[PDB]
Amino acid sequence: IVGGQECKDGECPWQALLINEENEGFCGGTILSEFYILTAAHCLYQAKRFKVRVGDRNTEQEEGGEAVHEVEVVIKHNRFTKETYDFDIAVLRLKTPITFRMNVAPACLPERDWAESTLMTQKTGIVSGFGRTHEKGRQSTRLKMLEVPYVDRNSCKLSSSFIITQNMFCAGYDTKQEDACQGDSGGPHVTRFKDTYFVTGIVSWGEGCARKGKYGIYTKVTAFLKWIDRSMKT
Amino acid sequence: RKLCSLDNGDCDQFCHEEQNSVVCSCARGYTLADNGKACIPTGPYPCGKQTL
Ligand SMILES: O=C1[C@@H](NS(=O)(=O)c2ccc3cc(Cl)ccc3c2)CCN1c1ccc([C@@H]2CCCN2)cc1F
Ligand SMILES: [Ca+2]
Ligand SMILES: [Mg+2]
Repeated sequence: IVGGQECKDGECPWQALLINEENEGFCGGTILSEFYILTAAHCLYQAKRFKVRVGDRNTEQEEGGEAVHEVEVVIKHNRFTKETYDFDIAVLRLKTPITFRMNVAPACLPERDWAESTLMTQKTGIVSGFGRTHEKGRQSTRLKMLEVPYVDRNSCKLSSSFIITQNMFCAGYDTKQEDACQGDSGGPHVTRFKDTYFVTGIVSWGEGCARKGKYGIYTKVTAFLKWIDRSMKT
Repeated sequence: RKLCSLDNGDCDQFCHEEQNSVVCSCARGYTLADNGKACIPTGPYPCGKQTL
């Protein structure tokens, strides 16, 4: 996350971090329930084997709330392709259930119609992660969050050098220097409604980070709600 | 603006228009309150709530 603020105690409890063989975070994820994590399909090519860490806000210390979970089943969307990043979505079933506590809680899955008319018409959403704080830099050791405006669909197509499919949406800023960045992929895009946070996107891609005339591109979660449901039932 | 377009139909969460009438519902882990509008957490750590 470039710009934004530190996630303070209990503020981003749905954050998951995919960690590789060397306990390094490489992607984000969203806690959907005690057994399931939502992430980006393209994150599944970035590590041979990985585990999922929850309850972590600072990778340098032991805050006492952290918990590592091994993956039992990786459910990648079959239609995902590296060419366009269309269908950039995957669900992970964990071996053992997550124990919810301070800093560890699931984000809500909304219903499609209501989410599209009421959540995605809100002014902003919130993106979070342990990704880079500048386009060139190292991964952040602190969990960060950023309020990102929903971007008019037409404006987003115009700004993009690549095709914005119907399974994608755009959020962030034209020139203001705030955006998701490397390592944030797979992470939560949530939208607040009356103090309840609903999952609305997955950090997917961007032409660099926080560039002028460019926006953050996110998987449109509302387009995959039935798929997520099927994926969780088995 | 009417029904669900009018302040989310006064619902806490999901708003549907069944017939010419507002019908509210809630995400998993919440039960719809007696007033048929508010969403009540069924147990600890309901989805979408920041902790403490
Ligand atoms: O994602 C990135 C950048 N990587 S990044 O790590 O800096 C990054 C990753 C995810 C982001 C997600 C958001 Cl929401 C915003 C910035 C991001 C930056 C470099 C180019 N790039 C990138 C640019 C274009 C595409 C399209 C879609 C498929 C093939 N053409 C895909 C890409 F991965
Ligand atoms: Ca820690
Ligand atoms: Mg920009």
